[PDB]
Amino acid sequence: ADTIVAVELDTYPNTDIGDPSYPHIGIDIKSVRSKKTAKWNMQNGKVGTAHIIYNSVDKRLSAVVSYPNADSATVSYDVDLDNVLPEWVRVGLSASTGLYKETNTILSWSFTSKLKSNSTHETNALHFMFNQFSKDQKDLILQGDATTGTDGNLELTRVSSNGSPQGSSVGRALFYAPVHIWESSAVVASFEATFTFLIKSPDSHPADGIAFFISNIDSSIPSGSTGRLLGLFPDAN
Amino acid sequence: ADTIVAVELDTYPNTDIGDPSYPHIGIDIKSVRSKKTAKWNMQNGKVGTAHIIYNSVDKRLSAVVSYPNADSATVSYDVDLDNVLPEWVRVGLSASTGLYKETNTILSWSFTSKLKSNSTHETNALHFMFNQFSKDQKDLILQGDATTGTDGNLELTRVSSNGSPQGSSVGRALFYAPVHIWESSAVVASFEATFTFLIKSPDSHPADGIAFFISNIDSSIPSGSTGRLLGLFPDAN
Amino acid sequence: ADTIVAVELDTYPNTDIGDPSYPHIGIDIKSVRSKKTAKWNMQNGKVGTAHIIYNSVDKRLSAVVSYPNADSATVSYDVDLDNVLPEWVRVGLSASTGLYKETNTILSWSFTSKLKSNSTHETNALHFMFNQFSKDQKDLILQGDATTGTDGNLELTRVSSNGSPQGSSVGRALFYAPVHIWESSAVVASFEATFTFLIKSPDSHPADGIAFFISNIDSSIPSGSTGRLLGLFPDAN
Amino acid sequence: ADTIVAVELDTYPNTDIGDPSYPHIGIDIKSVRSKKTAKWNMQNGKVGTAHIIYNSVDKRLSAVVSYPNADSATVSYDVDLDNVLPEWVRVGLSASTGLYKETNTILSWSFTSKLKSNSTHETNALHFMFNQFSKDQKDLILQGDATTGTDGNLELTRVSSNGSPQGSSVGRALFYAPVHIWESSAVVASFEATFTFLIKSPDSHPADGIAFFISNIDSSIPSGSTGRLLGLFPDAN
Ligand SMILES: [Ca+2]
Ligand SMILES: [Ca+2]
Ligand SMILES: [Ca+2]
Ligand SMILES: [Ca+2]
Ligand SMILES: [Cl-]
Ligand SMILES: [Cl-]
Ligand SMILES: [Cl-]
Ligand SMILES: [Cl-]
Ligand SMILES: [Cl-]
Ligand SMILES: [Cl-]
Ligand SMILES: [Cl-]
Ligand SMILES: [Cl-]
Ligand SMILES: [Mn+2]
Ligand SMILES: [Mn+2]
Ligand SMILES: [Mn+2]
Ligand SMILES: [Mn+2]
Ligand code: NA
Ligand code: NA
Ligand code: NA
Ligand code: NA
Repeated sequence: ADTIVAVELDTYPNTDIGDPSYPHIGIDIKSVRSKKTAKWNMQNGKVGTAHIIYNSVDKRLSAVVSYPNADSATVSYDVDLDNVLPEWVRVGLSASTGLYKETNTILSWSFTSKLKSNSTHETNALHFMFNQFSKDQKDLILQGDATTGTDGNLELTRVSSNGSPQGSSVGRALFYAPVHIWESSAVVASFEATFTFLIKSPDSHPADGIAFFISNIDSSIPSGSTGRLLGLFPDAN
Repeated sequence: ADTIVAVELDTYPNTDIGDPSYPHIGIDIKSVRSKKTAKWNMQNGKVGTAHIIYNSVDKRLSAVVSYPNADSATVSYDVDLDNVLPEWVRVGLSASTGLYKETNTILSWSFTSKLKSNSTHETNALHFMFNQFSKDQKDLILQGDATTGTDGNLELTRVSSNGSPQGSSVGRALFYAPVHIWESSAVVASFEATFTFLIKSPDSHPADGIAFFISNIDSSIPSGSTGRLLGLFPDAN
Repeated sequence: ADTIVAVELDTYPNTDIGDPSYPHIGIDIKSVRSKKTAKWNMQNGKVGTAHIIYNSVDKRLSAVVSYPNADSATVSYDVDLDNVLPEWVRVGLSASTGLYKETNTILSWSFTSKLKSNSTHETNALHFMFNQFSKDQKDLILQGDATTGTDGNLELTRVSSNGSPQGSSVGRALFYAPVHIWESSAVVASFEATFTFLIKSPDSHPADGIAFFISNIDSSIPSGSTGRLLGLFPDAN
Repeated sequence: ADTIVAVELDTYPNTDIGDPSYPHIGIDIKSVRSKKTAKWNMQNGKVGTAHIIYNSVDKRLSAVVSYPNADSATVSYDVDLDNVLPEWVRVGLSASTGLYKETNTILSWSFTSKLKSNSTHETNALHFMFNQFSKDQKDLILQGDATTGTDGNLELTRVSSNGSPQGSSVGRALFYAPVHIWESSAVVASFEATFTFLIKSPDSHPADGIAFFISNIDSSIPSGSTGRLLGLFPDAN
């Protein structure tokens, strides 16, 4: 199986797998059963922004999600990712629907990783920023139902031509290049990601959510990972 | 009195004010008596690099110092700087000598502060990077004995024309513009600084050290802050 | 008198000072009579974005202005700014109204200047980015009628509480720190600026425009520089 | 055949293919016979730095090369790269030796490409920075004789364990991800690259040089491109 570290924006409460009884943001370390969660007052049909941060000195994976005119939600978990993830990874976004559904539209996505060594010329960095997505976005690996280019956006899950989200959908987008997240000479290592999203559902109960994730380089959508599994995990263990 | 948050590279052990019995790096919150320290294997005459990091989600002020071919030293302290510092600050470097002495030469200095709001256009930022210093560096406020331009460097404390550091010296350099470190709409705030330095002494016992500091905007060198007080504090309380 | 280099977004045609008979963008080198102009299909009440670019290798000052869903306008002028501007400058935004009027609202403003030397550690940089403006924006020098904080924006010229722009207004905002634009060791020097703006008028004929400008450090609004002079020049010479 | 745009640091004068009678820097558009050249006072065994710049408004490909304590060399050529290169490219470094030889050592390499659209959220960017190279640098495609990790450097051409450069060698390194260099909505597009290099030869006549290049995504070393062809071209046409 793949190795997954993720921040979930979980829109549907599956209480038998540890979700609280409301939409929430969570830190997922190798399991869909979040290590830490916080209540998320998700707004159907509104554009929100998520920020994810981590550094090797503090060893705390943190996330903040907000909408204009609203308070933020935040969640943090103390974890040494050097002990979870391999030295080289890919980074991505994932989303799913199940018997309940929503659009999982990404309007923008940025990422920066840095490794500062003890040499006088210390800094290695990777940065990418998408504020629009082309019909042929060659620097993204699209998996499952994910598509790019419709209204300049990344649609992680299936949407019909009239905007209607489809159930039982899963899709991911990964940046094309492998990312160096640990190095033997690095004295400070850090990563951050930001994405803006539009989750809209014609229903009172949207599902299932969007995640930012970091994985082994050859990661692929696990079998049967629609719905509550967010395209990230093969089961709910 | 001024309000000071600082990371000290303390080259001389003053044990009656809480210094350990060796050169060390420390986190100073409104006092020269560091809240946290770590042993620092300072290398007389070698160019080193210091990194300082903080963000408002984790509320941990951390620093790493290293030399090429050597292990790093690191120190961290949990502190909500929103409860210490004002909303607007200046940032700077400070150094001192006393009856023992050293050069306090800065070869480069960079700083980045960011405030990300809950608006869709979220980011405010300030960044500066000096890899050399002019004889007339108009975007730096020089205090005390600090000078710029000699060999393209910033000399925080007095050095003679032949390279000899002078005792009983104190000097600081602050970036000209005020820096916005907290804002009511910010959902993520962060700062980082890096500087490279050359501390050299003709003596077996160098003193007193270099600090990166954040202060009220009108901060000035306190009276009698040579030596163990690092140009930062009026006393050892 | 001050020394001014500016890119003008000129909303009102003053044909006796060389304006074409339509709104236009122009490169102004020490005179309001632009050295080069291009037609600008200004859209009353819509948010637009302007980009300004220059580097010391190509010695060409260029600007691009656009609105969503519209083609851009662009203008360029070959000029060695080393022969116009001093070594240290301030950078700013300026706007005016006269007997005709408009809002001159700035929603965001960013700037980056770089000096790369022939040393192995080559880069000096200054960068600032405002995507919102506080009621007390301490890193901006506000001149004339300019204010910050209303709806998080920078209003360069006077607007009443109900949104009504006032005539005979002039105002500027300059970044607090001096900016190093030329240095003897620099092998590549460059600057860029971007700003987003909302020019709205209740009238069919808005006036007078907005400019991004670079000036001597002590620059101030010239006397009688309302209207066609854009807050930049004391006369139309 | 591949499509190549390159900046050459040409260490050996091949006068029958248009080289001047000295080491030189050149702009190569689809041919090793540079469209523009400038004299380059190459220093055997010294670390130098090259900068390459281009933007879609000015349509001028420019390069600057320097060593510490020395004047720079610069070359520029007016060319609309939209008419040369495809929309998506890869970027890389190339070097060669022939019957004359040199080390072609890369100590650092950075690249930034930006596409700014007419949307209010305008910016797309890719940036990478290597100040060291790992024995397994997964985000680089190494071609021919190129290797990474020896002393933390990228060796484009073959070097023995004792530092001796080998003749008849060719090697390239390309960034793993495709790069978007033109887009239909982009109102400003730009790229820049910097690399630091050490060319050393035990001989009075080093050869053949190093190039920064942009190519079709599937570019590969052409047959027989050792020596004067710099790993870039299949012939001298
Ligand atoms: Ca769930
Ligand atoms: Ca001490
Ligand atoms: Ca006019
Ligand atoms: Ca040649
Ligand atoms: Cl939210
Ligand atoms: Cl529900
Ligand atoms: Cl150290
Ligand atoms: Cl001692
Ligand atoms: Cl426009
Ligand atoms: Cl008119
Ligand atoms: Cl050179
Ligand atoms: Cl020769
Ligand atoms: Mn959950
Ligand atoms: Mn101490
Ligand atoms: Mn005009
Ligand atoms: Mn040549
Ligand atoms: Na939403
Ligand atoms: Na030292
Ligand atoms: Na407008
Ligand atoms: Na060389």
